[PDB]
Amino acid sequence: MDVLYSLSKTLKDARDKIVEGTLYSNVSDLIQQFNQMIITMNGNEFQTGGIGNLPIRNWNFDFGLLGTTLLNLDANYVETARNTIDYFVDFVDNVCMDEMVRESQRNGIAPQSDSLRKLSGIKFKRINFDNSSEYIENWNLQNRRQRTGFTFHKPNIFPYSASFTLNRSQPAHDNLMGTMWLNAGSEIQVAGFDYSCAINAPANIQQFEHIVQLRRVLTTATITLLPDAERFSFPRVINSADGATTWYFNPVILRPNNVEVEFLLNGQIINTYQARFGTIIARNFDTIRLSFQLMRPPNMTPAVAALFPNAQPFEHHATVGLTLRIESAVCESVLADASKTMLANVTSVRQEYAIPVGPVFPPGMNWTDLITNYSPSREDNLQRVFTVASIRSMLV
Amino acid sequence: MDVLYSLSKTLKDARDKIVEGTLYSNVSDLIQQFNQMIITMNGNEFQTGGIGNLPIRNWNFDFGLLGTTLLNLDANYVETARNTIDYFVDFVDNVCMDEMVRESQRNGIAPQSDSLRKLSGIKFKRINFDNSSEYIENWNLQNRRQRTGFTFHKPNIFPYSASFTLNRSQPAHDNLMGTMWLNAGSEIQVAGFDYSCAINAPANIQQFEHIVQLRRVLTTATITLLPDAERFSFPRVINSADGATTWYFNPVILRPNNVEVEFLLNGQIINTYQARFGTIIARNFDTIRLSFQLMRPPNMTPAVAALFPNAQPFEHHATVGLTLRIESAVCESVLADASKTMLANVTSVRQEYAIPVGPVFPPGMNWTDLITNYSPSREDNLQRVFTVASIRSMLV
Amino acid sequence: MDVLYSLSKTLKDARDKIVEGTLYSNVSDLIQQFNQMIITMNGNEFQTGGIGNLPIRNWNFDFGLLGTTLLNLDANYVETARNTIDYFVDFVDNVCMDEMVRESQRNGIAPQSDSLRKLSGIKFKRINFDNSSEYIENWNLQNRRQRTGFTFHKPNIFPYSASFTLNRSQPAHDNLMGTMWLNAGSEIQVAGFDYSCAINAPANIQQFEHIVQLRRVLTTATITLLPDAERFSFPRVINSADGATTWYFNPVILRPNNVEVEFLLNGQIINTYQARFGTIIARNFDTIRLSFQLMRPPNMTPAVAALFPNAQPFEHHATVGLTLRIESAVCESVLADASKTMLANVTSVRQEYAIPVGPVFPPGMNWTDLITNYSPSREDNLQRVFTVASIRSMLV
Amino acid sequence: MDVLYSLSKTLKDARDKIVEGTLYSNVSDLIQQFNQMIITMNGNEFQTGGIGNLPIRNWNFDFGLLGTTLLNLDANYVETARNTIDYFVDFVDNVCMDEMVRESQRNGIAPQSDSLRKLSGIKFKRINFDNSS
Amino acid sequence: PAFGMQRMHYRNGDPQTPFQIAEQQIQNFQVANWLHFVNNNQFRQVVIDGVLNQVLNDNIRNGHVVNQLMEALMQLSRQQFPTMPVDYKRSIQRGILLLSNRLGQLVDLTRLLAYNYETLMACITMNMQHVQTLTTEKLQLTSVTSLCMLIGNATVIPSPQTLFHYYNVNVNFHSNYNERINDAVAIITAANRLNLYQKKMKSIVEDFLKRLQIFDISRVPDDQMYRLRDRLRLLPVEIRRLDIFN
Ligand SMILES: [Zn+2]
Ligand SMILES: [Zn+2]
Ligand SMILES: [Zn+2]
Ligand SMILES: [Zn+2]
Repeated sequence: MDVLYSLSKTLKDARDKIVEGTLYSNVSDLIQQFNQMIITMNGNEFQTGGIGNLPIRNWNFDFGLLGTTLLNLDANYVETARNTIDYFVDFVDNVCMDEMVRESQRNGIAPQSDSLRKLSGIKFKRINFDNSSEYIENWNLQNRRQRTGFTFHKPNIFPYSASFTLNRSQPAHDNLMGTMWLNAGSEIQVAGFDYSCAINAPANIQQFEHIVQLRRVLTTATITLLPDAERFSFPRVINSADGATTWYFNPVILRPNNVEVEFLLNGQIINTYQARFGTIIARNFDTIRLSFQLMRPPNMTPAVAALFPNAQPFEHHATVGLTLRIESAVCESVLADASKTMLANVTSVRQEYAIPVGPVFPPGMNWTDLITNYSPSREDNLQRVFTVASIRSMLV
Repeated sequence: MDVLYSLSKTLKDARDKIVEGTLYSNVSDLIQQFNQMIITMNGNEFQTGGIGNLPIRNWNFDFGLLGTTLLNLDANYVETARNTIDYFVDFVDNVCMDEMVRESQRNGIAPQSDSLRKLSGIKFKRINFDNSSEYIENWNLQNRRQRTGFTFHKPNIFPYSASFTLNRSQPAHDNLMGTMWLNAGSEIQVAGFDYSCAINAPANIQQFEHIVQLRRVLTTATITLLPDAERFSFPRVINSADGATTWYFNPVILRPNNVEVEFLLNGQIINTYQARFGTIIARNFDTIRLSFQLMRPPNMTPAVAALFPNAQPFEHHATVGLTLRIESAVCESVLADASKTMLANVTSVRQEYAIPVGPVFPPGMNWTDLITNYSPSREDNLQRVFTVASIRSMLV
Repeated sequence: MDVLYSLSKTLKDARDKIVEGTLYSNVSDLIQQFNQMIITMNGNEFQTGGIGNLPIRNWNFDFGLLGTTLLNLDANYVETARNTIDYFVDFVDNVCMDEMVRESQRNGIAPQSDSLRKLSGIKFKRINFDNSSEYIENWNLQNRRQRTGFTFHKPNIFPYSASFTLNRSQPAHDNLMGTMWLNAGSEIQVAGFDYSCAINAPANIQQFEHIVQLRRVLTTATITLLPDAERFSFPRVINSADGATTWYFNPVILRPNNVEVEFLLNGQIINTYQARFGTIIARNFDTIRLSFQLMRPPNMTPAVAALFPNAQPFEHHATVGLTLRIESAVCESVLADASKTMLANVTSVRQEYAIPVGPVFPPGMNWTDLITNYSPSREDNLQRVFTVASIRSMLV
Repeated sequence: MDVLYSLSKTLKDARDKIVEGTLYSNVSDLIQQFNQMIITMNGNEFQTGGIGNLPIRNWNFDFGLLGTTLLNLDANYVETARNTIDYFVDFVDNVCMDEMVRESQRNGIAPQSDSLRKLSGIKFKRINFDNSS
Repeated sequence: PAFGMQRMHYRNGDPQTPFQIAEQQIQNFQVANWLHFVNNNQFRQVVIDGVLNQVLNDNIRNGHVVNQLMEALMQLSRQQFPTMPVDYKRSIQRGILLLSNRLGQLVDLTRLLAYNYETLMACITMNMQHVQTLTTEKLQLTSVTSLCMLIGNATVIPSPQTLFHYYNVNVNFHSNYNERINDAVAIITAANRLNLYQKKMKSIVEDFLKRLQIFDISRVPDDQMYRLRDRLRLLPVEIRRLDIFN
């Protein structure tokens, strides 16, 4: 992985720096690294593809070194370098694609393609140089077992789930108390509804709780907490829990009461935020507990009092809400997020070449299924393919 | 463009690396590149033009070389380098501003300012060194006709449009069937409404289809798809298509049925997602087809059955929705996005100096007009100005 | 491509110029180029054809050179050359066929076959010499991103479309107003019909408009505009817009009135011709807007007055027509045309070897679908295959 | 006209034949003709006129000769040749456009623009070569 | 050493010469192009007036390729020679320039050599067959240095009388060769058709080789003598001698 990244990095630096007219002093070290790459790869045969519709491709390396003396680079130098770089970039892209489409339940972090397994030999370690990218840096740190940290803008940590819980219900679905939520991506909208508006609730307060267990521990997380959940604040015909029938929801939004957002690690309260909205920081957590209360207004204007009668029918249903958006976070594991394209790249490569479903990932690399059952083998394979995809993105 | 970018890059490296106390070995190559730039620019007279309110400015280069004598850089060295760097940064910023405010219909990719046209002469090719920025990389790839790639977080690919289509309508607008949508930036919210709730539909199914044609091909796209469209889920009073009258919309949100999101390229189906929500990947597409259905619930609780009668009047109107956000994508063309500031920089420079409207861009640098009519000439000019803006942002 | 073109060009020049009895001074440079080709190809192994029914062929080169000191070529010299020429021509034809049947979505301009990919290596660049054909010239300019255009006699720019639009209609289809057009190749025949002959129209004038949006900009185009559409000048039984019924058209041809042709580029009026018939020049355009009018003759002879009554039934339907033929044009992109055989050659090669449908082109190389969705990737692949076909037609 | 045609023909032949890797024997006569054109044009000032909205343009020719002494043409050679060829092609296109927009009632076969009238002098006859179109 | 490349570990019997490996392993266009020419500058075969002739590449004949050589070695004069001691490097580069700065003289020398070769080759009547001979002519590279460093601009071409004498000697040798072949074949065929089974064709072949005037017959290997006998037995008899024998 480090040798493949070094190949890609050398090729990227050659493309960016070996340009007509530039001083040779701008590239001398780069030229030496490029020549080391050529020497190390010379006389080696590689094969890629042979899986799905990915074509079999053979690669033989017989290239000369760059040894010309110049003060400034000219067109001849750049054309020679360009020919060599084009061949090497094609080889690296094919190796990356071959590795991205493969997986194993055992040793999923280890190389899977024969080309990358061959690149893991000692004789190729000479190619290795600067490893500065976040993904390769995390790879090296993990191989050393230090903390690795991936920073995510809007991490895709919550599998999609639009669900509800009815704590009080009956077949007519006209006197319901419960919660409905959408946990999607970095976002959580939750709403506790009571059709009676806590008319008979002790102290005229109805308590709602929502526990969301993250599949991985998040750290240094910036969270936006807003009082209302816009997704559960309009009239809605919802299906029955078993699908037999449909019930009606006619929200009237009351501000949530006694809001407590707890960020827990191993069941222990790491962060607690009471009646606090806007930007908050969760420094280290694996679970979120949103506890909020529907409090019946002690004093109502006639228009308000008309909405909440003493008994059924309950035409307007009192709803309190909460919206929790993870703007940014850090995770030791790899995740999809709004800013990066690694999941997109892997999925595109697997779809384009019609890669059959393997024993590790779900069909089509569906992120919801993958994150729902984010097993250690899945995590290893995902980190491998994401690192390969980041390596490929440097060139392609 | 490569010479201008190299000037800006050398100046940025000088600002970052020529610091008090630094080892000369940390700056030796940088000092050589900077002195090469001084030699190349010396004796050349430049003029940045008087288009709009931009002052006409004359630039003369008669600078001495930076020293090579100190083992560690001291304060005197840094001050002299600061003087030279300040003059060069002023020149480069003025050249970038002069280039940004100009446009051409015939050759929009070619330099328009006289200073950048002069810098395209061969005598300045010596200044050229590392081209590692994404925009300059894409510029060089484009000049060689190679596959270009710009990565966008929330690409601004949809021109703003809040519109509706009534497939069934009548003068009093009490039995309406149709669709209303907002296409804004990276987001598409669509909602199909039936006032009769598909009571007389062939199978109690009302089919809605929304086709969005992207002005450019997007690849490696991560897309969040959510069932509901919160924007079309509250009561509204809406102008008639001709503005002669206003009609009433009183949505009640039903779950969309048989949701099929198709990502099409050249009219061919590239990606298909049926009843899938959350994060999906569209690897290569230029058109989105969202098909959904309002299905009458076969079984209704008394309240739900009360909402939907057998005949008019229809007080509650059954609405199904869909939200489609493009979190990230890759495009061969330049676009405005939520992360980069190129469009903002170009627009700010044009407004600050009261640039008269040109023959290429809309008369505000307005993005909706620009992306609606994204012609090849507009794309060439926009790539030029965005590359120059990225060059300027390195220094300003 | 330039190496393949140079191979084909060298072989063509060898066939033409290496003839019995010719002065050695007539062929000295050609003999040098031919010997360079033999030298470069000697010792190289090539493989062509593993796609469709194109058989796998293996090519080896161990040919001798040609003499260089005689004064006149004799039968012995030509006999020595002919065997090598035949083998090389067969190899070039097979390489061209291998490249013609291949396509890709990522880099369609880049070589796809293994043979042409190998010929892209630096060592074969020595074979490259005079690139004088139109297609190779455009290839080379387009690689450098210079303004270059292909000249077409009767360009095939309009996808086949025989359609009609009714602006006035009703179920019986006895009083219709609208337009019917054929868009085919370089030809637009349009006809506006009014069944009432504009009896109740304001000023007794009925206006018809037809807009044709070309998929590529045509420049320096010669157009023949005639005032009648012979295609829509005879009785027709025409399906309804949904195929539920057939209506009757019984034209009587009146001359078109206020004929205006507007050739537009990016919505801007470039050329305008009013009441002009014969040859006109459209210098640069992507859209053709034809506006014409049916005017009632204020004075009618008894037969003419009998044709058009004051009210229904309308048995003779007044029709005005226009015919627009693009005789020749220039387009920056490749197109099929009445003179070249590139499309025919590519289609023939693909059909003869049962090439499976790829992801870029439509099945069977259908030109109507290809020009309906002429995307940049399709344009790249089409330019590649058309250049290869032109190279192949130099020898076959 | 024959001098203008020969300039255009030399430039087209240079663009088609001066390609990276080609044998010098493929371009020897072309290189000689190109250098003859450079020598004849050097030191001469031209002005393409401002008839209509055609911009007034000034052209100065001070160019080095295309090199000999290469067995195969390399990238540096092609780059230098392309710079010179681009400037010459721009000049030729502008001269052709300036001539295409002018007319006289009498002697309308003769050159109308100043650039083509200047090119009709004896000193530019050296540029003239194959007139095959 | 100029390009800082690791010294070639060349293996005898390799199908590629050292220059053929270097052409692939050297990226510089000047040196690589010169190496390519040197690798592919073998003789070309062409029959003129029924005589097989070994002819040179046209770039040798006009002397143009010397420019490429010059170009290549000019590049070698600009190279760093990374690890070489600087005085030795300077000496090598100044020698490279000694040869480089004689570009015009070397072009003239190449054209003169090629012209003299072609003019004297016009006078050859027997096929110029290319075979690797048992013994060689030893060419001192110091004599090559003398020729390269001392050639002026005085053209010297073969005299017409020299050409005629060379052509006459070649024609005489060729005609004598053919006539002695005819005599040997005639006598061998006559002896066989006269059933002279005790006749030794070895004596006939030795007389033939002696009349060729350029063979010391005592040093002809026996296998070659018997092969000569076998090949002479297969030739048909010349018409005049055969008619006399009939
Ligand atoms: Zn229920
Ligand atoms: Zn309406
Ligand atoms: Zn964001
Ligand atoms: Zn109809």
